Amino acid sequence: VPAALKRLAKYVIRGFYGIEHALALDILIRNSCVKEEDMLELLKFDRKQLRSVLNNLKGDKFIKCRMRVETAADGKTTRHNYYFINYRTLVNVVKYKLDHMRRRIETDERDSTNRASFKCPVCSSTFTDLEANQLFDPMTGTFRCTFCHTEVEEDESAMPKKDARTLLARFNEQIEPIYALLRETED
Amino acid sequence: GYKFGVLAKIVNYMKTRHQRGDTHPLTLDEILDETQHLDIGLKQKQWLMTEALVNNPKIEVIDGKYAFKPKYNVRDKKALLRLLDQHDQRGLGGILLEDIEEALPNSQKAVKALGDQILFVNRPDKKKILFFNDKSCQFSVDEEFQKLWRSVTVDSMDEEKIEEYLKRQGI
Amino acid sequence: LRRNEQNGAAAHVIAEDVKLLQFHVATMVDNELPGLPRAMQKSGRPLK
Amino acid sequence: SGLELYAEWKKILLSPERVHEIFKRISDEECFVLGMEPR
Ligand SMILES: [Zn+2]
Repeated sequence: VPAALKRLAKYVIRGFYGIEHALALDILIRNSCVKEEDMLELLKFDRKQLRSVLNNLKGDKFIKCRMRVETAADGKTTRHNYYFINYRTLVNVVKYKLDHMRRRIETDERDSTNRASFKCPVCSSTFTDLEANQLFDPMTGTFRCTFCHTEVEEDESAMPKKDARTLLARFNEQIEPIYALLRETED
Repeated sequence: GYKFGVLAKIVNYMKTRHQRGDTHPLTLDEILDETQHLDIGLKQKQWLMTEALVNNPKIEVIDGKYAFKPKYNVRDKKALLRLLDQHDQRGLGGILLEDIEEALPNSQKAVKALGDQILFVNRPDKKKILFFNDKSCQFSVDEEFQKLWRSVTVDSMDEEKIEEYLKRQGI
Repeated sequence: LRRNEQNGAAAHVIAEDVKLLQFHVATMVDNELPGLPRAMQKSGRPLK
Repeated sequence: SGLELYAEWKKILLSPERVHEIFKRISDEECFVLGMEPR
C-alpha cells in the first residue's frame, strides 16, 4: 500500500467530494475491514441518514460491500455487513466523474447555439430564421411574423451565452490543481 | 421501590452544588443531612459508596471523600478547543452542546470566540455537535461546481463500461 | 424527481419517488396489473 | 415482485437504467439471434 495511493484518495475525497461522506471515508481509511454496525457506532449518525448516504455510496460503488453469515452463541439469525474501500474501483469512479464533468459543459455550449436567435414578444416563443423569412412578404418590404404583427429582435439571445463563457474559464482554473495529483498517482 | 430514587436525589444534589460553585468536596454523611437521608438504612449507603459512587463517571474520589471531577467538564474555551482537536485525532466524535452548556458558563460566547475553527451541526433534538476543523488542509467548494458534480451519476455507468471508457480514450 | 436529483436528496427518497413514477407509468399503460393497487379518480371509480 | 426487478445470484434491486444500458451495449447482430428486428 504505497503512500501515493493514500495521498491521491485523501486529496480527491477532501477537495472534490462531500464532508459528511469524507467523515465515513475517514473510518474506511482507519480500518480496512469494519462491521457495518461498527461503522454506525463510529459515525454517530442516525440510521436513516446513514442509509441514505450508504445507498448513494452503493450506487457509486466507492466502497465494496460484502455479506457474511456466521452462527451466534444464542443461535438467533443474524445478518452481518462488511464495507471496505477498494483503490482500483475508487480511482476509476472518481476519474469518470471528473471526465463527464467536461462532456456536460460541451453539451451546454452546443445547446446555446442550438437555440434560435429570433424571438418575438407577442408570440412569446423562439422562432427560426426560416419561419421569420417565410412570414416575410416581398410586397410589404419588411420581415415580421405574420401572426403576431410586431418586429423581432435577436439581441436578447446574446446575453446569457456571454455569461456562461465566463463561468467555463473559472471552472478550468479551479480544476487545474487536481490533474497534477492524478499524474502523481499514475506515477 | 426502595433505595434508587434516593441515589438519584444525591446525584441531583451534586449538580445543585455545582450550580452553587463549591469546588471543595463534601462528606457523604453531611450530604445526607442536607438531603434528609438520615431515615435511609446505613447498609444502602455503604453499598452506594462501594459501587455506585465509583461507577458514576461524574463522581470522583479525593482523600477518602467523594465529589465530582472538576476536570471532566469543560472550564475554559481553550481547553474545549484542545479537547475537540484530541477527539478528532482519536476519532471520539463531537460532544453534546447541552452537556457543554451545563458544564461551562457562557459556552455560547466560547463558541463565538472559536468562530471558524469550531464546526457545529444541528440535531433534531436541537443538541449541537462540535467538530474541530483541519488546519493542515483547507479547501473551498463553490455551489456551481457542486451542482455540476451533483448531476452526474456513476451508478448509471456500468463497471465494464467504465474500464471500456478508459480503454477507448486511449490512455 | 428532477428537483430531488438536482438537490441531491436522500437516496431512499429518490428510490421511493422512482417507484411511484414507475407505478404511475405502468398504471397509465394498464390499470389491471396483477396484485397491485388500482388508481382511482378521487371518487372510487378506477381510471381507464 | 409486482413491478420491480431483483437480480439474485447476493441479491440487489435492478433499476431500469441498468437494463437500458445493457440493452444499449447489446449489438444489432444479437437481435437477430434473439428474434427481434434491430431497425
Ligand atoms: Zn411573432
